[PDB]
Amino acid sequence: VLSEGEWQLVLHVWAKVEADVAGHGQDIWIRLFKSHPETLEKFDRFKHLKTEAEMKASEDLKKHGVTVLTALGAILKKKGHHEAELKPLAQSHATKHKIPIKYLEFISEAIIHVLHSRHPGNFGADAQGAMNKALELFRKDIAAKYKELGYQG
Amino acid sequence: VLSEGEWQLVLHVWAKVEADVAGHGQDIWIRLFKSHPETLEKFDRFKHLKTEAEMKASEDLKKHGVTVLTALGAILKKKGHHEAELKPLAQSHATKHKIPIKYLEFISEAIIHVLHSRHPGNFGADAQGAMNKALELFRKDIAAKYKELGYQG
Amino acid sequence: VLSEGEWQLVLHVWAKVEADVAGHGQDIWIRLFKSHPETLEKFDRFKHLKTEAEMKASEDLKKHGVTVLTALGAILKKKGHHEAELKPLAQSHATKHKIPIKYLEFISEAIIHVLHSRHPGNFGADAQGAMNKALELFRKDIAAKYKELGYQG
Amino acid sequence: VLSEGEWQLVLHVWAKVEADVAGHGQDIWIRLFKSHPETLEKFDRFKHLKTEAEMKASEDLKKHGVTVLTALGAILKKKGHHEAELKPLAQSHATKHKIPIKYLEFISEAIIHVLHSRHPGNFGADAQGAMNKALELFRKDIAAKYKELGYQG
Amino acid sequence: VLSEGEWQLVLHVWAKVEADVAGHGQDIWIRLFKSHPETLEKFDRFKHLKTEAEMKASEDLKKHGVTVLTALGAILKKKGHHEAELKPLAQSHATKHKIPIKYLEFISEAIIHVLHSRHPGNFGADAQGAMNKALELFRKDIAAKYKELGYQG
Amino acid sequence: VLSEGEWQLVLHVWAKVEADVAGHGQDIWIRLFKSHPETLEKFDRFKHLKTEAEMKASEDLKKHGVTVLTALGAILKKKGHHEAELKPLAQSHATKHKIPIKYLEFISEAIIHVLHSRHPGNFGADAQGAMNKALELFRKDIAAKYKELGYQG
Ligand code: HEM
Ligand code: HEM
Ligand code: HEM
Ligand code: HEM
Ligand code: HEM
Ligand code: HEM
Repeated sequence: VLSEGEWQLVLHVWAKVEADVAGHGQDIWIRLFKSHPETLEKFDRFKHLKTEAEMKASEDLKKHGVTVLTALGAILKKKGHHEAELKPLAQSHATKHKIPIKYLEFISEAIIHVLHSRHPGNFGADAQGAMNKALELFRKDIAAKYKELGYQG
Repeated sequence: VLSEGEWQLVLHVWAKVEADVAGHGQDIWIRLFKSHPETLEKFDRFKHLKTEAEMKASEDLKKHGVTVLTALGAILKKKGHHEAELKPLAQSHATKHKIPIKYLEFISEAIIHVLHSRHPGNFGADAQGAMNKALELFRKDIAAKYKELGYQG
Repeated sequence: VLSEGEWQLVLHVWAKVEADVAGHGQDIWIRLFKSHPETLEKFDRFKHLKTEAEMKASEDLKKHGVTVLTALGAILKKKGHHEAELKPLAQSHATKHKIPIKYLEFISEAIIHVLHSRHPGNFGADAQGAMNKALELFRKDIAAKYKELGYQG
Repeated sequence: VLSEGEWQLVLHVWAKVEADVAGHGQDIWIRLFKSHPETLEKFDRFKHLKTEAEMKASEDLKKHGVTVLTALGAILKKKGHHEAELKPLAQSHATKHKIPIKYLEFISEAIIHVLHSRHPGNFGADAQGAMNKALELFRKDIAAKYKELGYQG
Repeated sequence: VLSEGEWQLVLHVWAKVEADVAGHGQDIWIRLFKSHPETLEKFDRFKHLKTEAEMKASEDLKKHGVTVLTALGAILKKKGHHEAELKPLAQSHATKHKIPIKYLEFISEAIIHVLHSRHPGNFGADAQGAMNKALELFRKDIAAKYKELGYQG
Repeated sequence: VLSEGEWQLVLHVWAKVEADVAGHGQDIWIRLFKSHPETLEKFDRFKHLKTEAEMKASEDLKKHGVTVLTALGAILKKKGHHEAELKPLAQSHATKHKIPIKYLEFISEAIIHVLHSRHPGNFGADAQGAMNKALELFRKDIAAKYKELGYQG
């Protein structure tokens, strides 16, 4: 459980992200696919992208990034009371996309790296500590649902 | 032990399956053999089938699917009081067919995937949770019999 | 410890076996050597047999099967009070033949398969459960003697 | 927790190091890169250096050594009350440089070897014991931050 | 600890062995070297022997067998009170010959096999049980000394 | 902790060693390097020695053996109260020579073998037991210092 103080550090940096959700989505994507190329194989819609240039130019990948960050933002804004938001996401990612927990760890790593680069003034050690805690909370509850749905993860 | 509420979610989606048992049987089969080809080797009657086309055309495989789902349906409708129904099934599958528990897990996975595809309105996160729980109950009791009969599983 | 009820299920099917001990001995043998060929290597008297045809024709192998089943029958009829019968068998099999417990498991598996094939009316799930329990009792006590005699098994 | 006596042994030898921070920085560097060449790969600014001669001649590597030892000195002088000093160092080394704990162990080993060579009169068994304890304290608290920041280390 | 009854079974069969110590020594030797050829490598005095024929003909190997069995007999006759007899044997075998416990297990196995072959009337299941227990007692106390002397065994 | 009786057995045989420290040093050396050639690699001053003949002829290796045994003798004569003597030895062997505990075990083995060969009348089972205990005490306390100094060993 996160403290109100920790939630504030998270929502304060997220308000900066919201100033340009599409741009933030792109940076996270490229970071993820360059650091862990195997994840790209899960996207039959984007697996043909070869270079960073191609990724940056994909209008579809950009739109998907916005969809992703918007869903995550709705979750964070619930400050732990995200049961309703997690159910449909756990179902699709476990049953249709088949995304293991290890990959959620990788994208969490990408989110932190991008926030650290673009928002150093609002992403100091304590702020990163809180964001990490929030994402670990997310993964802990998703992995829980995964088990209930019958997917090891 | 499942709650009455959980059983209801299971029987509600199963009533949809019963509207076309043969068609549901076929989809589960193809899904199983494509996802885990090694299972096909256990069926000396169907191991010669090479493609999805051939499987879809096999009148015998279709009939067997109905026999399978009918037996499973009788079990689910007992809501946990399935001792009598499990004995003969555990004996044949342990002693004659020699089907390991790992393969029952694979077919459970196939059942969930097919229900999720054909009945999204009646197979939400909670419904899938209940169905998974019912199938895990099935496997837990079968594995138990397996041990009693002298088969590791 | 087996219940009187369990012993009855065992002795009831064994009375059928006794109607043709020699034939039952042969079926068990062929089943064992085909399923686990390595066991044949322990019999310097039968290791030259190449096919199922040759095995079925061996008058010596047939006679040995009768000797084996007769010894086992005497044990089962003691309903757990088989200490005297086990000593000489554990000594020869541990010290002279050098038969590991793993091989006693294999022949137990062969006995069950043959009874299941030839006597389905008297070898239902409960009956098989009892027979398995009786054979596991046998192996448990033999393995115990093995240790006392200085053979790991 | 270190005793006041142990801290004194540490600060007494460190006062000698401060008489020539740049020279001490160089010796530690060369010792580290020769003993564990893989660490050099983390420095994109120095990874091109091939020999000890080149390292000794690099004006940039010399300047960096001073920056490093100065930061470490500030930490040691806090005698355990180094929370504020550790936060920014853990953030950069975990998130940007990605330096595993194993590498902090290697540089700790290099520091001890150099002090042992240049200051034997002030680096006896007890003194080395205290310095080791101080560096293990450093690593223990850094590894702790690493976890909070989301880096395994 | 062995019972007086168990000791009697051991000494009763040993009195038969004493009727021909040299012959018993030879049988044990050949059995050991044929079953576990690696043990022969420890005897620089006998490692040149190639066949069973050569072993049976070696006058020196025969004499050594008598020396061995005589020492073992003196131990068994002490019925557990063999501390004085074990010290010099543990010292030479641990420090000079370097004989691991695994090899004492192998020769124990050879002793049992030979007694079983030559004295079936006095080496039934109970008798073998007692002899095994006596030899395990021997090995347990020797391994203990080994540790005290500084040899792992 | 060793008893006064055990210390006496150790010091009694050591008084014999002192009658020819140089000769004893040489025998231990050759035994060590022949049994465990890898240890020679630690001595940059002696690693060029190829044969036993060369070792026996090295005046420097002979002198070093005396230095070694003299230091060990001073330790043993302290009968457990060797804290002051161990500190400088642990520092050099951990930090400069980098000698793992495994190698101290090897030289302990060499010491015992040589005493057993040259002094059988004063190195019986009990005497060897005491000497082993004294050397294990030595290694236990050295390994302890190693940890304090920051060397795993
Ligand atoms: C921060 C974590 C994540 C969030 C909040 C998230 C969110 C979403 C959302 C809202 C959708 C659209 C609706 C749906 O299908 O449920 C989606 C689709 C998808 N997600 Fe995720 N996702 C996350 C991580 C991942 C990761 C790490 C992978 C793969 C390595 C993944 C693979 C997919 C795929 C394959 C789709 C379908 C895309 C398409 O074909 O249109 N997701 N995700
Ligand atoms: C949902 C789980 C399952 C149910 C309810 C089920 C049910 C049945 C039923 C009722 C029969 C006919 C009667 C009998 O032989 O007992 C049967 C036959 C058989 N089952 Fe299953 N089964 C299940 C899973 C499997 C799996 C996963 C395998 C193999 C990977 C398997 C292999 C067989 C075989 C080989 C036969 C014989 C088919 C033939 O040759 O005619 N079963 N099963
Ligand atoms: C149900 C378990 C078994 C029973 C009741 C049994 C019984 C017997 C009996 C009564 C004999 C003759 C007397 C004797 O030597 O003790 C015998 C001989 C023998 N048994 Fe078994 N046995 C069993 C399992 C096995 C197994 C699994 C193996 C090998 C894989 C084995 C290998 C032998 C051998 C090699 C002989 C000697 C045959 C010859 O050369 O004449 N037995 N057994
Ligand atoms: C005694 C432990 C260490 C201390 C006190 C220390 C201190 C520092 C300081 C103060 C900086 C500059 C500011 C910053 O980036 O945070 C720095 C930069 C850096 N450190 Fe460390 N560091 C330590 C160990 C290491 C080790 C062992 C590695 C790698 C094996 C490492 C890799 C780096 C890198 C790559 C930089 C950036 C250099 C550049 O490109 O300019 N550090 N470190
Ligand atoms: C029942 C167990 C054993 C007993 C009672 C025993 C007894 C003896 C005795 C009394 C001696 C002569 C005096 C001495 O050196 O201590 C001896 C010598 C020896 N033993 Fe054993 N021993 C046993 C097992 C073994 C085993 C299993 C090995 C090797 C695999 C072994 C290897 C040797 C060697 C190499 C010698 C020296 C022979 C020579 O070169 O003359 N012993 N043993
Ligand atoms: C009974 C255990 C040992 C004792 C009492 C001992 C004692 C000594 C002493 C007193 C010195 C000289 C002063 C010093 O450098 O501390 C020394 C030097 C040294 N020792 Fe040991 N030592 C022991 C075991 C070993 C072992 C097993 C190794 C290596 C396998 C080793 C490697 C060295 C080396 C390399 C030197 C330096 C020699 C030179 O280059 O002059 N020592 N030792």
